[PDB]
Amino acid sequence: SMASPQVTAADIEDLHRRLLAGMAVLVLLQDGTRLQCILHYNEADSSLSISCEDKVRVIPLSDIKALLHTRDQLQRVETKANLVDDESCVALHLLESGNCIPLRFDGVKDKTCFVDLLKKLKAAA
Repeated sequence: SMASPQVTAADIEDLHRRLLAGMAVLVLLQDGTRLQCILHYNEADSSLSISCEDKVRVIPLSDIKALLHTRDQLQRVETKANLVDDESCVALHLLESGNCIPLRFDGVKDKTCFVDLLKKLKAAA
């Protein structure tokens, strides 16, 4: 087909449900390593957690300054990993440290929904 799908509210809500239940992602390390992780949203204190190899990192929503999702945005990240070629990555640009955590989702649709959902949680905060 000439045409591409676009994400709906249902798509975004489905990702929301999975984020609350915890979902599988990878983190892409600066040296090129890939960590298998669980990504979770905690709506009580409005924070994301990323849990990999028995270690949990908590990022308050208010520490997430920006989301890097476009090819050009992600090309600015200093790393040996390939963040852009699968167009499945969002990096959390953090306010305090100014550094970035790149998350790779299962594919383009989840990657796309995540960006919208995060905006929604941030804008409603």
